[PDB]
Amino acid sequence: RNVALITGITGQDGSYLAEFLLEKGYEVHGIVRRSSSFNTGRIEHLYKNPQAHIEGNMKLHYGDLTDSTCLVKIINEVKPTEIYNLGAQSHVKISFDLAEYTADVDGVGTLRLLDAVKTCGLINSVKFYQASTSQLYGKVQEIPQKETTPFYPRSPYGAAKLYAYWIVVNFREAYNLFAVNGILFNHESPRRGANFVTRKISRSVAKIYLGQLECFSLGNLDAKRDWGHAKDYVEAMWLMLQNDEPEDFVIATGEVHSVREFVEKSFLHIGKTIVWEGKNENEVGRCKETGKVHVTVDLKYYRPTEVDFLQGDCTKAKQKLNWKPRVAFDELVREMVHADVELMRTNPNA
Amino acid sequence: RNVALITGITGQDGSYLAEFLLEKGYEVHGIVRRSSSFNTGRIEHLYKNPQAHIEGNMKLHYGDLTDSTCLVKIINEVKPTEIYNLGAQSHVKISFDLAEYTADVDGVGTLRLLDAVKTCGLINSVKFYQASTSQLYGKVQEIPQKETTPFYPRSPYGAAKLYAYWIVVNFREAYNLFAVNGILFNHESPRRGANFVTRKISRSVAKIYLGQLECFSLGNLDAKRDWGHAKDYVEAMWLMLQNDEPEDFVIATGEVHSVREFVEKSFLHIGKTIVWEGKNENEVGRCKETGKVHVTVDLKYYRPTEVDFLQGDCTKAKQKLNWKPRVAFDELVREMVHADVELMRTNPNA
Amino acid sequence: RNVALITGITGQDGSYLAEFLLEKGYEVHGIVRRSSSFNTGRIEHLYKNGNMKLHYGDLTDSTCLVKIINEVKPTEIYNLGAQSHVKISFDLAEYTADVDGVGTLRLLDAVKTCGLINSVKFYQASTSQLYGKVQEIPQKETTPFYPRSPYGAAKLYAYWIVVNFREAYNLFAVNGILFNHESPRRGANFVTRKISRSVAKIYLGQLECFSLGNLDAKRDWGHAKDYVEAMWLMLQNDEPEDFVIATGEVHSVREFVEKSFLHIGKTIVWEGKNENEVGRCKETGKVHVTVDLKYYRPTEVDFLQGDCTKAKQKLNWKPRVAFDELVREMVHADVELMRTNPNA
Amino acid sequence: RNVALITGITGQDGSYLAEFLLEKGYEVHGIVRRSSSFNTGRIEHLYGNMKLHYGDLTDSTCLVKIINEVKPTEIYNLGAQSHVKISFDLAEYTADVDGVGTLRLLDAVKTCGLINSVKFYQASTSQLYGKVQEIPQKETTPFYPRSPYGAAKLYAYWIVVNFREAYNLFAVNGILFNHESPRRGANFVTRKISRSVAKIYLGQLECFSLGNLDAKRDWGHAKDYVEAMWLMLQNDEPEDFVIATGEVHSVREFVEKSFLHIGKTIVWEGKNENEVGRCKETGKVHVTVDLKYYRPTEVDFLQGDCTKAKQKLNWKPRVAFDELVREMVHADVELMRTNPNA
Ligand SMILES: NC(=O)c1ccc[n+]([C@@H]2O[C@H](COP(=O)([O-])OP(=O)(O)OC[C@H]3O[C@@H](n4cnc5c(N)ncnc54)[C@H](OP(=O)(O)O)[C@@H]3O)[C@@H](O)[C@H]2O)c1
Ligand SMILES: NC(=O)c1ccc[n+]([C@@H]2O[C@H](COP(=O)([O-])OP(=O)(O)OC[C@H]3O[C@@H](n4cnc5c(N)ncnc54)[C@H](OP(=O)(O)O)[C@@H]3O)[C@@H](O)[C@H]2O)c1
Ligand SMILES: NC(=O)c1ccc[n+]([C@@H]2O[C@H](COP(=O)([O-])OP(=O)(O)OC[C@H]3O[C@@H](n4cnc5c(N)ncnc54)[C@H](OP(=O)(O)O)[C@@H]3O)[C@@H](O)[C@H]2O)c1
Ligand SMILES: NC(=O)c1ccc[n+]([C@@H]2O[C@H](COP(=O)([O-])OP(=O)(O)OC[C@H]3O[C@@H](n4cnc5c(N)ncnc54)[C@H](OP(=O)(O)O)[C@@H]3O)[C@@H](O)[C@H]2O)c1
Ligand SMILES: Nc1nc2c(ncn2[C@@H]2O[C@H](COP(=O)(O)OP(=O)(O)O[C@H]3O[C@H](CO)[C@@H](O)[C@H](O)[C@@H]3O)[C@@H](O)[C@H]2O)c(=O)[nH]1
Ligand SMILES: Nc1nc2c(ncn2[C@@H]2O[C@H](COP(=O)(O)OP(=O)(O)O[C@H]3O[C@H](CO)[C@@H](O)[C@H](O)[C@@H]3O)[C@@H](O)[C@H]2O)c(=O)[nH]1
Ligand SMILES: Nc1nc2c(ncn2[C@@H]2O[C@H](COP(=O)(O)OP(=O)(O)O[C@H]3O[C@H](CO)[C@@H](O)[C@H](O)[C@@H]3O)[C@@H](O)[C@H]2O)c(=O)[nH]1
Ligand SMILES: Nc1nc2c(ncn2[C@@H]2O[C@H](COP(=O)(O)OP(=O)(O)O[C@H]3O[C@H](CO)[C@@H](O)[C@H](O)[C@@H]3O)[C@@H](O)[C@H]2O)c(=O)[nH]1
Repeated sequence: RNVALITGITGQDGSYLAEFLLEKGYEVHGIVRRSSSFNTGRIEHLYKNPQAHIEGNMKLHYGDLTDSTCLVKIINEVKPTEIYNLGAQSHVKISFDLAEYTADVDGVGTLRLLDAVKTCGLINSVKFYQASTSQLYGKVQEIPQKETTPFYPRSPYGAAKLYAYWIVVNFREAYNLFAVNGILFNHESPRRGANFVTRKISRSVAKIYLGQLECFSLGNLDAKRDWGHAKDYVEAMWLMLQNDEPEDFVIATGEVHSVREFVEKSFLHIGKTIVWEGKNENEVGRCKETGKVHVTVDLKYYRPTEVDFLQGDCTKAKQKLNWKPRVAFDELVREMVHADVELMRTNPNA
Repeated sequence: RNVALITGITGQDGSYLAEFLLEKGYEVHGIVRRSSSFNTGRIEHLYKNPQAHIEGNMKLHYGDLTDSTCLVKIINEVKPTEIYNLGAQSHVKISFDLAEYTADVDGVGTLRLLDAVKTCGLINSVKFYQASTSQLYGKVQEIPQKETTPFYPRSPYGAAKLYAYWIVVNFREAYNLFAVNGILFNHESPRRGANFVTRKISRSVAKIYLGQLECFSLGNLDAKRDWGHAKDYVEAMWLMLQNDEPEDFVIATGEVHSVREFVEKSFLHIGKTIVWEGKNENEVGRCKETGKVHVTVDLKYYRPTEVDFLQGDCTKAKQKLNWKPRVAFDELVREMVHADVELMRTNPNA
Repeated sequence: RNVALITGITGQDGSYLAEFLLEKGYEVHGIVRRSSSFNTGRIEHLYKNGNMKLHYGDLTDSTCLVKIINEVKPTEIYNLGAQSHVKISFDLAEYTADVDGVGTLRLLDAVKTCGLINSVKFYQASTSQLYGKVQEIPQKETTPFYPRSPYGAAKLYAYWIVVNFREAYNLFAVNGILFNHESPRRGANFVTRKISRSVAKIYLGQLECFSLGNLDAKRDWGHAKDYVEAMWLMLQNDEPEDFVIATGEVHSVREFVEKSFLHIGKTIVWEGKNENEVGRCKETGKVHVTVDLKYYRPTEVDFLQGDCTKAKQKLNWKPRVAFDELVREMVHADVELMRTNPNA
Repeated sequence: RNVALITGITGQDGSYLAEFLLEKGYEVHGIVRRSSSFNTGRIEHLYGNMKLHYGDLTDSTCLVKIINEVKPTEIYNLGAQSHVKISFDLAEYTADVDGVGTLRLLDAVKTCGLINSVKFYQASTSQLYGKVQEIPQKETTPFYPRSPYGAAKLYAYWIVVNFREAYNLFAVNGILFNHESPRRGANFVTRKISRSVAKIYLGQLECFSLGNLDAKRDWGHAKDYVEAMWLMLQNDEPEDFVIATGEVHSVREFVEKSFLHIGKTIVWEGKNENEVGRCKETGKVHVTVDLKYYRPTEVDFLQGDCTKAKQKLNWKPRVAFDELVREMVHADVELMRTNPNA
């Protein structure tokens, strides 16, 4: 009997994780927010009959990480063996203007879910996965970063996720809950939110190729990231819960690239060579072959306290879990641009 | 200077109101929830460039009715002349299992918005519209229901909206805020949420017509409602803020029909005549011409405390605003079925 | 098995209710807020040094309410906990909504979560503030509600969420629609205790003058010791019904001031009008009462007078203490207190 | 212009800080919770240049109204659910007040347009060291919290750092170690011991129960530590500092030294929850152990290194452990003899 409860099931990771666990024969339950319109686009294919919306081995429940009673009711009805806490306000720029909501969902909501496990009498039966993050390293104190690199958060998102990391450790130590922190670095896919930098670039490049757009604006072009594929990373979350002891792990590729490089490589897939001119907020990217400007900079996309550089060392996970990433940067860029060209050609309003 | 701020801009009513105010020359601002997917499908045609998603006279801001600082920041930046508080968890059945979240958004959230107006120094310069509701009458104490009919709520949604009604009256009386309660009766459209009874029926009948669904289940077939068209009702909201004095008004058709009638008329639009057999949870609806059962009853769609009957008396609004409804019940049903058949032919999952 | 859980046990009513249920042999549990100082002065005398147990909690913390209810398994719950001051509710509107409105829902949801919906009896502390603007005099159960403060609006939410749990789930839950009740343990910020304490300081030479707000407001004032018995009676009833509890007599604040001063040998004579009105002692010539606009409310509740016929008929309840006797008892107690400790 | 706003003015530290600032000629404003009873006992003697305002660290509108009306030059955020044992049963409330409440106050400063004119003090804590990663602990020792209180205070520490770095707010974390006084809350171990010992001396009590006798702490005096808070805001640059005595003693030693001041020598017998403390001179048992006073995850050992504060602020403690014990026992004897129910 394998019964999983996923908070954040409608998100990028929750959609891939649901597919992965269904293939292994799990009964999969998800918590979905009430919405005035459709919000299940990433998972609508996982109904027994998607046309008629008839559920099979995936069951959805209305709820929210800010409603204490709804979490107790769902956990008591489902009695899960595994809980994956993926639900969050996950956008770092948005966290600067929505700091209080971000604290309530990403920080206090982690405690609410842990308290619901305890209220339901499941502290000694459930295994709990927390969605921790390389944003905890912020202004990095070591390069590369690994499990024993000290934390230095740099946004209201990072501060909220730091609370969540430590409240999970305290339940593990105080009550012997099997609970783990996955310290995941950036991971993307064709299902990535449109407001994250990689998907923003692939969508915009697609629209330019098709004549639906002339130019778009970015923020800090010199930021450097470790980018993997979400489909690979959800496997690591499951492996952490199969481990004999509840241990925390970094999950990453170890390879670093700039935003500028993501832009350059994306445009090469549509036959265009970007050459940069200007400085600071006045920098632009121009196509060599046509002379047209396609990329500009706008300070509205900068963050007040930036995270300049991330590079993860996942040696501990490779040794203990036998996890390895499959998709590297060049393949990720290609896949994202190709998927967005097909999407935008089929539907220009997408 | 005509500058509107709409909470709940992504919802049914917010989408039609945004269009109406833009046609009258307003600068229109909306508060939008952060979502992991797009949630702006009802208003994406109101960008200056819809393929490129570039804003014109409509401007969107991230926020939530539970985040105090965001509301003050938006109101202080925008300095609106009119505020329409349409944001809510609006589903009555869902409110029984999300009672606490519904109280915080629909009840306390109204107070947060009023307090933001006061904090920003705008108590003498803004006009405020509250989205009140015929659910306040609940177990109806008069037939028909008018502004002076006593309230008798019958759900956590109704109780939260009752708090909101009275906190608005108290700001009007204490501080001379121009604030009004629109006591609107049920209003529908092709943009109505899928989980409301009218849109559930029109979508299900469309799928049956396309041979993609055999049967669907409803709850209480004998519930009676006053149903109008959302496009007509957003005009009344605007008229209530054009009034010289702040007054509360009932907005309704005055005509009553059952859920069962909505079902029968919907099926006639696809060439089928429904004849009913049996009682209570064992009642079924069978097509006379083919012999096939297309409608069953499931107790899971019933509410613990039902609102059996609503019929609005809009005499005061006809006399003081010169408002009248344009769309009647028969036309509403025809429009919703025709729209959903056309939609279902392109996408069987709608 | 008689096991009561009282939210608001440290307050005026909770202290008298605790005594009442203890005298009848109940096991009494209370929810107490964490404080940086001592906050249990009204109930310290009820320790074994026994049958009263205290638990740390808050009406805004969901998990604590479930933990307490699951451990205690009460047969009766009295939700007396609240930010209960009407003037303060205008400056603390959001906190007042969260505690007095949503907190009632949290407690009802805790009962449901703990599986006690069919076993517990639930008393809600409802209020005559729900009759904020009135055309019917006296007011009874069928008089319409019209709140006039953020306190009143929060209490109206609480009244109706209680009704919805009764109707939806067949919970035995009742609204006590209680009119003003006072005592020597009444909070000092309420008008009656403000007057008695100030009159007593003036008597002992500790104070010369004090200021009030609206002198012409009219109220139905009873004694808290009488009203807590009515709460228990409502839970012993065969069916869950809502009741008005009141004296039926109405007096002004001006009247309360005049009578209080008569108990210290002084005859109050008023001069001027509105915010510049003062009360002077006739036999000495000294000004002892002024008016300050800062003590007015933006939206006043002008007049309250309750008809408790339903309660007299179904519960056999009647009030024992009247306005004149209450004034005498409060002024007498504060005179003792200020003589025995001028810092009390 | 010198105008202070103190959250937590009714608590131990707020009462000493109010006195200190008033003696320097500050206008002092405080935020007080509505209570059904009197809650201003520590500051009632200061009734002028002190003004009190009703509020709560969970009510956003009240914080903006107060900050906009007062326009303080200095804010001290001392308000908190501050009891570590209670935090295990009130984890959600503790997060909302101690964690989120710090963000609400910072956001109010920003909303009111005061980022460049206010200096902000945050009440951080040696509980951040939890399971100590070094001995003694200094500003660079890694944090490892061990309760819902400690986790909430960790969020508060880092949201303060983020406002400093993002917006150039003059904001600082005082990383203060345990500090006590005759006004210390009765539920903390030092005041529990001094009150119980005073009652035993006067024949008003026979015996009391404690939890973990072998926990070790660095204990100073609150009057000295509020001075350090003010010095951190007079500094030219906004820096974080450890404030401590550098001396460590056990709960067991606090018990023994307290009883010596009333003429009794405690000798211990038995083990774990069956351990008792007996007076050698009389043979009478006065101390027992009850597991109900233990914490699920204990903080075993705290000892602070305040070299940075000595070098940059010229701060030093005036009172050490032995004088603190003497002062607390003598004050509680005088209190209990003057009023048996105090
Ligand atoms: N590179 C990465 O992607 C990365 C790396 C490390 C950690 N993380 C963290 O890993 C998790 C999954 O990332 P993702 O990319 O899949 O994020 P995502 O696409 O933004 O998905 C977030 C999910 O959380 C849900 N959610 C938001 N607020 C909620 C609330 N109040 N109550 C309940 N559910 C709520 C969202 O629902 P709606 O669809 O209704 O908005 C959505 O299902 C997040 O916690 C994220 O912070 C991500
Ligand atoms: N018959 C009727 O339609 C009727 C009659 C009387 C009164 N009402 C009331 O009138 C209003 C409009 O009705 P409708 O049919 O347009 O409702 P709807 O389609 O359900 O729209 C609700 C809107 O509120 C937003 N919202 C929900 N929770 C929010 C939060 N926490 N913060 C900010 N925004 C939030 C939703 O955003 P998402 O898109 O992100 O979910 C959406 O924009 C509602 O208040 C409803 O209760 C409706
Ligand atoms: N005339 C009347 O007295 C009258 C008439 C009708 C209705 N009522 C209502 O009846 C009830 C009792 O009145 P009263 O005069 O006894 O009021 P009170 O003296 O002001 O007592 C209020 C009680 O509620 C507690 N409380 C406040 N906030 C709380 C929170 N967030 N969580 C948990 N407990 C909290 C208080 O604790 P602290 O001691 O820590 O502050 C205190 O125990 C109240 O609900 C009041 O609104 C009173
Ligand atoms: N050894 C130490 O003493 C030490 C060491 C490091 C850090 N700290 C921290 O330093 C600060 C002061 O310590 P202390 O010993 O003076 O604490 P305390 O005696 O417990 O005082 C706490 C203060 O905060 C107030 N408060 C509690 N909840 C509140 C809320 N929701 N809204 C507004 N105010 C609220 C309390 O009011 P009431 O009086 O109404 O309860 C009281 O005034 C605290 O933040 C504490 O955690 C203490
Ligand atoms: N979104 C965005 N980022 C931009 C832009 N221009 C430059 N950037 C820079 O590109 C980098 C990546 O930004 P995001 O794609 O938004 O991701 P993130 O901030 O690293 O956060 C993501 O990864 C975290 C793990 O490190 C996750 O915790 C988080 O939830 C999120 O998925 C940042 O340094 C950002 O400033 C732009 O127009 N948009
Ligand atoms: N949703 C739904 N309702 C059903 C079903 N079967 C029967 N009904 C009945 O159909 C009636 C209408 O339900 P809804 O369409 O969900 O609307 P509502 O509960 O009346 O609430 C709507 O109108 C209110 C004004 O009266 C609004 O306040 C509210 O937000 C919402 O828009 C109710 O009596 C309901 O029990 C079913 O399967 N689904
Ligand atoms: N407190 C106060 N009230 C004053 C003053 N001067 C005049 N009043 C007037 O005296 C009347 C009584 O005020 P309170 O004693 O504060 O009581 P209340 O507002 O009637 O509220 C109490 O009774 C309600 C039931 O009617 C309760 O619901 C509520 O919790 C509270 O106990 C009000 O009309 C108030 O304006 C003054 O200086 N202080
Ligand atoms: N309170 C208490 N503590 C006891 C008892 N018996 C033993 N102790 C032990 O005595 C030690 C001190 O406990 P407290 O006096 O409660 O203080 P604290 O947990 O160290 O917390 C105080 O200091 C922190 C700084 O380190 C502050 O952050 C916190 O707010 C509080 O003031 C702890 O190890 C505790 O387990 C008892 O009966 N009561």
